[PDB]
Amino acid sequence: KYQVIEPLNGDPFIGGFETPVTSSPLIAWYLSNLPAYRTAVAPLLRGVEIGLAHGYLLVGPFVLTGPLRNSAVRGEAGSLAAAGLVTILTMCLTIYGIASFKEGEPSKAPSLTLTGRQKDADKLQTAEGWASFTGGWFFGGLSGVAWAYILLYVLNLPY
Amino acid sequence: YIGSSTNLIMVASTTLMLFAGRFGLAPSANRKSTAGLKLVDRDSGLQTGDPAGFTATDTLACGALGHVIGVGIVLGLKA
Amino acid sequence: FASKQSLSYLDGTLPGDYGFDPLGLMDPEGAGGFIDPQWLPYAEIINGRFAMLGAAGAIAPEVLGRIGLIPQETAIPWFQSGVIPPVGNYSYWADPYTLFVLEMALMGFAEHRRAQDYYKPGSMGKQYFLGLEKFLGGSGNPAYPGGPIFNFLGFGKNEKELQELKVKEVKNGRLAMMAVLGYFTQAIFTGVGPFQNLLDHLADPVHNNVLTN
Amino acid sequence: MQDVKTYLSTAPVLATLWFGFLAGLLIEINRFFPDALVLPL
Amino acid sequence: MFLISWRGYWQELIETLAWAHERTPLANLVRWKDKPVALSIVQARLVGLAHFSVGYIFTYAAFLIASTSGKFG
Amino acid sequence: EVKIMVEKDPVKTSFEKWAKPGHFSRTLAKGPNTTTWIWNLHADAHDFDSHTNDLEEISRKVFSAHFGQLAVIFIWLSGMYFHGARFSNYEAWLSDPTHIKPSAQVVWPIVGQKILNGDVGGGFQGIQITSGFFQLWRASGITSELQLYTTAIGGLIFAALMLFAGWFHYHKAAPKLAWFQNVESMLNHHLAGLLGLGSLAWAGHQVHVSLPINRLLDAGVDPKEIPLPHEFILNRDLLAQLYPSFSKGLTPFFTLNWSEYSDFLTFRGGLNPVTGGLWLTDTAHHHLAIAVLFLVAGHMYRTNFGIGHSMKEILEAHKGPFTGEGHKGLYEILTTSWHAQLAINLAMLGSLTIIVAHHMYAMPPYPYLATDYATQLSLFTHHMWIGGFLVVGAAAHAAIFMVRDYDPTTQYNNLLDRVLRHRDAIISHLNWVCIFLGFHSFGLYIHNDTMSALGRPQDMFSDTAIQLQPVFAQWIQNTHALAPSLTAPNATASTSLTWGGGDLVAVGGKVALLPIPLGTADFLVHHIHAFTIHVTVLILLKGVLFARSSRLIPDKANLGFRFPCDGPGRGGTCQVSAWDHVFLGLFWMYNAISVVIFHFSWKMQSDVWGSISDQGVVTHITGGNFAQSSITINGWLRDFLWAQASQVIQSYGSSLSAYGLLFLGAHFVWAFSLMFLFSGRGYWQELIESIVWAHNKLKVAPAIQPRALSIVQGRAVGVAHYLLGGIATTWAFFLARIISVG
Ligand code: CLA
Ligand code: CLA
Ligand SMILES: CC1=C(/C=C/C(C)=C/C=C/C(C)=C/C=C/C=C(C)/C=C/C=C(C)/C=C/C2=C(C)CCCC2(C)C)C(C)(C)CCC1
Ligand code: SF4
Repeated sequence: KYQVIEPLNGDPFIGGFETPVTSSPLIAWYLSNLPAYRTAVAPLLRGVEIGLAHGYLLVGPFVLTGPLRNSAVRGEAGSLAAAGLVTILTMCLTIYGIASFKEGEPSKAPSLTLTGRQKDADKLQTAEGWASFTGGWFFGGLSGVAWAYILLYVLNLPY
Repeated sequence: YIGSSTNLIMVASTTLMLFAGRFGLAPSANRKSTAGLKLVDRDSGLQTGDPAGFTATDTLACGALGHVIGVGIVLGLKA
Repeated sequence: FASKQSLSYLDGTLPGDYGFDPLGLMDPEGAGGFIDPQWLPYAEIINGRFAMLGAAGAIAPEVLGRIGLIPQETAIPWFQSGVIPPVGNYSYWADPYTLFVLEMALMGFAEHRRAQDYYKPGSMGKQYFLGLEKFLGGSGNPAYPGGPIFNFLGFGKNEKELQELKVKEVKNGRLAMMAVLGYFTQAIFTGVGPFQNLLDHLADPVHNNVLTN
Repeated sequence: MQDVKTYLSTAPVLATLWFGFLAGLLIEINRFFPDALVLPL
Repeated sequence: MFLISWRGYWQELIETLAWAHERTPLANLVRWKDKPVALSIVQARLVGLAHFSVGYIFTYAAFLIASTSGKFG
Repeated sequence: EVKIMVEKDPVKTSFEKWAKPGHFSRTLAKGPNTTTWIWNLHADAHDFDSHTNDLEEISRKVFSAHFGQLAVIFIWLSGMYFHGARFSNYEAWLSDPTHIKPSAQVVWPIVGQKILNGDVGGGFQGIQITSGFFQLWRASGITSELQLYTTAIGGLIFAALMLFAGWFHYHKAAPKLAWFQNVESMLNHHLAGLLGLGSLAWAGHQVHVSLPINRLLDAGVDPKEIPLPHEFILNRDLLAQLYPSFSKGLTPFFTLNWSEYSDFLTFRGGLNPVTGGLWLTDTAHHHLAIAVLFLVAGHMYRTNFGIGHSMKEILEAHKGPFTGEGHKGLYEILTTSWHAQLAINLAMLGSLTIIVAHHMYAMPPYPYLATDYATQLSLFTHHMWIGGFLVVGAAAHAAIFMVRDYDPTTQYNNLLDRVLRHRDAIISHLNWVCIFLGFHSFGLYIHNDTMSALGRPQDMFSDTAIQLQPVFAQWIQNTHALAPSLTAPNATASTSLTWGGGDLVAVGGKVALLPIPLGTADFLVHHIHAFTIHVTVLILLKGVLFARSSRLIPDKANLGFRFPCDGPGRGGTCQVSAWDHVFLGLFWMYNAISVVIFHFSWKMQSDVWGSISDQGVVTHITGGNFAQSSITINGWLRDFLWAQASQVIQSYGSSLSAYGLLFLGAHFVWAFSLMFLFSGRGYWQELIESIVWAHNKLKVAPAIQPRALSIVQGRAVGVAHYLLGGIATTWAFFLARIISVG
């Protein structure tokens, strides 16, 4: 509690700081337990989870404020727009994976922990890893949009 | 009018506030304060007539502060 | 000998060296301009002279007219006589403005010579002054010209009695300065000359002091 | 007095004196010969 | 915008934008291939002239067509 | 410790350094080889800290320059008063302030310009002024041209006096560095002496002369029958006829029974119902309170009398966990560097000018001020521009300090060092918020424009379609509307009529003020204001922080504060200094202030001003079309520019012709700026050779070789012409509109 600001890993010659925002027990725990930062889990499962979350959240700003926000097709148009956005994002992810990743390179991910432990790099930074991530994200996004629409414009419990 | 309460506060406040330039109390010329309100400096340069403590400047300051407080109390007894 | 410490310049030399300077206007460290230690004693000296000459004339008409000596032209207030028109003025043999320019013309001669004797001590005894070229040389300090004219009687022969006379003069000058300041001030909160103020204070001080207006 | 003449011999001072004299000349001419469109010569 | 402001400001801005992108979580998984740099000098002049010319042509074509065809002489 | 310090006659006054044009700097004192000497002479003519290196001579020069500036201001004021005395219809204005247009300038008939002397009323013919000097003189109690003449002379005297001082304290008695450094006594004397005693003296003048004269002017008496301002000084009975409290003498003030002064020392909100201005009986009380406030606040800091604070123990005592070694080493910065003081002073003075411009329009302090719309608009626009310039100047001087006065060998005091050590974060986050604000402010306007263009207004962001009502401003308005009943029991009414509470006030037809509504059209423009201000702060703060070094150029502080570029290398490094950041921020300041003044003009003409008729019906000037037509850029194009610009363009052949001329003149100057803003030095330097050839061919080659303007002077000229053209165009447009329709 004396002096809460510190250089990164105690090394002053790197570009940043260990402020309470970046480095903190609660923040480090919340950030490590996110699917994109869980290292050993297979990329497909992380992609599925992330796509689910994003497709589920995306139905909101599309249905409430659209061009058909005042019709009987209120929710359907927004759900279709959300599905279109997630397939477009899938295409962008695919072309990024093609352009940025090779099929022979071992890994571009970091390998060490915060204390220099010789761990293993993340398999997500491989070509096939990113392909699995993209497929899982596509599936998760579609399923999340569908589930959001089901919960909203098929059943009870308005908001 | 000397016996009225309106004048009874301006004298009391000014005397009680004047009981700091002589006896170890509220800060004055020869005694400085501290971030911890220690009231321990005991250093200045000024020629007085008595043993120690009361000078020609801190009397005016004590009087002015006592007058501010006395005016505040006299105008605060209107509610 | 108190109310300040004799820091580095009020040792005790000058007549009236009570060692009083809580601000440090005679401090010789920064002295240029008009606050050097050679102009301040002179300024005090002649300001006290003028105050001694004015604090008597401010009361003289009002106190003389009570004895019935002067006709009823003596303005009981010192200020209802010309010096301030809007509160009352007396009609003399000329306009107050031509009186003013005549006074300035007569005083320019009286003051430029003194200024030149201050700035140039030995001067004002060389140039032929018109008519009788008088011996008005700068005999010593510019505040004590000596001379056979500015000292009619030669009062004060050696150092002791002369220094006593000097300190008496500076003390009376300070007293007269305070007196004329009192004149100026209490001419506003009362509206009447100073001698009448003294008389009304002598009447009864319980109901006629300053705490009645 | 020589340095005063040298200063008065500077570029901005001579410029403003010349342009002010010319402005005065033209202004007087137009106040005495106004609305001149065709030379009557 | 491209004719008044010159490169040395925009490059010193991009150099901190890249820092901000690198030092944030959840967004350093992505990564650029081509290092982001400010437009070149002659390139900036060219883009500025192109914008100036396109705007100059369009805001006058629109006016000449609308003010005339809206009245037909 | 604290004492007077003077060095007798440090510089002999003569004409020697006067004949040699370049004398202050030795680099150009030799002579003008090329023609880039005439330019940098005037450039670094006032760079006092560049000629020499000792703080003493710099401080003396600064002092004398301040005195010269004060003399010039005094000449200006005496000139304004003399013009109000000699060539003004002031006495005629006093007899009918609602039908006589102010005017204090006449034009000689020479070349047909006689028609600029328009018919302003009262048997006078002259240009109609908008300075608001007539209202100020009416509020001061001035009621005769004589009372102007004298004060004019007075000003002149002070002018000479100032000049004398300016000479004296540089040539006969100049102080030494140790004297200027006494900031404790300086602040003591500026708080207690300059502000406190000044406010007390003005409160005295008010309470003695300005109150009775103005009250008799409100009672409808002739300004010639009003007694002179001294008949209320030498007659307490003649003054007590209006405020009988004066009959009680000076006794209530000394017995603390001064609650009987409620006649002339009041606390009443609102405006005077007949003059459309504040109650002078209220401003007298305000000044009386402000005076004692500043007086008791002028005893805080320590002098040689033992007691008081010292502004070094105060600073070091504030040192927290997050912020390194606290404010240590800042008292050494603000007493050994004139620039780190000029930055703070300019920033605070600019912000204060903006506060003044915002307060005066909402609480008109002069009689018949809210009625004259031209004066109330000019006093807003002028002050806004002044503040906008001063803040940019503050930024520039902070950059200068950082460039050539900062040093780390003593600045290990981790407050300035710490903010210098995360500039790459500060600027990154400021950039992100600037982008976010720009999008979420201007994209909404583009949305509204596209929708209103696609025949679908129901999808707009109007007050009928999707709403963006600012709830916080409305809550603040409703809170201040009810203050005189719950949170201010002694104040009779709210502080202003702009709050939702209260009602309308009339000054004989035209309306003065009324509660201002706030809808979506105000939400959008307030967010636009925030966005532009943020971009300006971005540019200026980036310049200030990267004034020393950056990733591109690690040794920029060696190059200096003002330099064009470090080569065409590293891809390109043009406009990389802090001077260039100030150059870039001037345009965004111009943009911001122009948007602010457009906002104010349109909103006031649409929802505030107008002319009420009997039975209460009030019709504003434009007709309340701001809430609906200001949500699309096309609306600002036609309903504001095209519509309101219809007075200036057709002002030819009328008394408002000079505005129509200066419209096009300022347009020309603005467009002329682009030649310098777009081009570059090399082309012109090359072109000049082909002219020097023709000159040599005829033996007219000058000896001062004609080089072209430097890369920095081109930018300076460009931005100067740009600002002049823009501001003069807006000046002409605003005046030619409001004078005719207001
Ligand atoms: C309290 C106000 C104040 C003070 C005392 C200073 C003082 C200083 N500034 Mg500064 N400045 C200020 C406000 C102030 N500035 C503001 C508000 C800005 C923002 C625009 C700037 C921007 C600024 C820059 C960018 C620079 C300075 C520089 C300087 C230094 C040299 C100035 C010089 O020689 O100019 C000499 C004066 C001139 C050459 C006059 C130029 C003419 C002007 C631009 C046109 C005026 C137009 C006029 C209003 C009307 C035009 C029409 C008419 C002419 C026909 C000096 C210490 C320079 C420096 O290096 O500092 C060390 C520098 O590079 N200042
Ligand atoms: C009208 C002209 C114009 C415009 C639009 C801009 C725009 C911008 N300037 Mg700028 N600038 C200009 C003139 C202009 N400048 C000039 C003349 C100068 C010289 C003084 C400068 C000097 C200057 C500086 C010094 C700085 C800027 C900065 C900025 C940016 C601020 C961030 C922001 O608000 O983003 C919002 C962006 C917009 C509102 C642009 C319109 C976007 C539309 C509404 C969205 C379109 C939808 C979609 C994307 C279209 C797809 C098309 C596709 C289908 C074909 C922004 C990009 C600052 C910066 O970089 O901060 C980030 C900065 O530091 N400018
Ligand atoms: C011990 C001794 C003694 C005793 C003591 C005493 C008696 C004292 C006194 C003193 C005093 C008793 C003091 C007082 C003071 C006062 C003052 C110094 C005042 C001030 C004032 C002021 C400052 C004011 C101001 C104001 C106003 C005007 C209004 C508003 C508010 C106020 C209040 C702020 C004796 C001397 C016998 C002897 C020796 C020894
Ligand atoms: S400005 Fe001068 S330096 Fe900077 S790029 Fe253009 S030419 Fe090279």
